[PDB]
Amino acid sequence: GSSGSSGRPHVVKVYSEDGACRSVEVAAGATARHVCEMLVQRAHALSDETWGLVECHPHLALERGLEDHESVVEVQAAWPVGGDSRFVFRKNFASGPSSG
Repeated sequence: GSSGSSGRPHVVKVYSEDGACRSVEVAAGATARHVCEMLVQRAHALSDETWGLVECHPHLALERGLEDHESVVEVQAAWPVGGDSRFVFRKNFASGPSSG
């Protein structure tokens, strides 16, 4: 519970199932949705599916999904040091169908 500094941008490295990693220039503010939007597309941007971000733990072999309101940074700052945690972009990853 101690945050008070903002200067350089936050280069979030989001990896895709395929493997290709796509980074995006964001700053303390962009949520897990801002990335989805950017990644998906910027120009025009109709809407496309909801999509989202999924934090992967390349150490504990874990996979946690975050919402849109969720802050990739805030969530990224949560990740421990002893774990090169990262984000993943997927539209299919949960338990139980919903379709909305």
